[PDB]
Amino acid sequence: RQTGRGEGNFIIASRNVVNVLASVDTGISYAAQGLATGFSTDTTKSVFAGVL
Amino acid sequence: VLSLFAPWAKMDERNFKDQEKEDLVSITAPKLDDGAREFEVSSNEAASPYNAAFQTIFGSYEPGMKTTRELIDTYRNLMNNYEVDNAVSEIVSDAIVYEDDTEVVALNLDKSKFSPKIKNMMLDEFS
Amino acid sequence: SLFAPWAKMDERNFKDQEKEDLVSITAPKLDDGAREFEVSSNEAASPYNAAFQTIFGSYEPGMKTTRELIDTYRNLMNNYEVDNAVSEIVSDAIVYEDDTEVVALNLDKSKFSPKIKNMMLDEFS
Repeated sequence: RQTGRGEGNFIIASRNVVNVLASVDTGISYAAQGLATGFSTDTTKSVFAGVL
Repeated sequence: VLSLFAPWAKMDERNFKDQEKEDLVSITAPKLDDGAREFEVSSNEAASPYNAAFQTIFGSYEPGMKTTRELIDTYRNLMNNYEVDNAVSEIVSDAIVYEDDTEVVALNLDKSKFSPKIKNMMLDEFS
Repeated sequence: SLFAPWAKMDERNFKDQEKEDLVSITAPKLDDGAREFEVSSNEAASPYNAAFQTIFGSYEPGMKTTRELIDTYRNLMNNYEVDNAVSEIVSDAIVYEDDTEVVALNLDKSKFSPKIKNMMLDEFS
């Protein structure tokens, strides 16, 4: 609403923020928590974990 | 994923799906024989997101480019020596024979194939 | 359990030998082969003590015999005028020519039926 060219499409965050994101679903659903899965959170190898 | 390889990526994906659907399980050693050097990957059950692959390729390329570099340069230097280059020359001459009013290696469909119509098209493409 | 379906036959084969009357033999049934490991049956009273000593006793040389020999054989083959021997043998041993035969099954003895011969030939291919 401040640009009108489109809604945010990326997040950059601390590891802790990511640990949460990486370990929960994003899907609209009942609930879900586990170990990080799809998101590669190891900064040793990447900087890019995945897409929420 | 660089766009220059888009259709090739799709071809590989299709081949992978067939492998995934097969019974080639109970493998104590990866079923490779020669050529390419392997690498043990994260294997998140089966997953390797492209971004995981990106580091994976760096970590495959570093420990050994030097070896390749030394061997190739060595071979090229050997190739510039007296009576070495000649070995290659004679090998090349016989391996690739090409003369006046003569053919080149060409497709020879002398065994059963789907159809002569296709055989002719295959030959033209081979050319 | 990756080869459990194979093991099923192997277990049977072993049992068929246990149920066989090839007994009262002082000699080993060893012609040319594998490293020998020996334990009692005795309701499995101590196969594990023997196994651990055997395993670590084998670890001691670390299969250096096999290891050194294969590496040696390769290092030998890697030499000039050595590969030639190997390659000539292989060449003479395995022969390919234009549209010719390669190793092939030849069922020239009595067989149960021609159909089986065909099955075997297809499997050979």
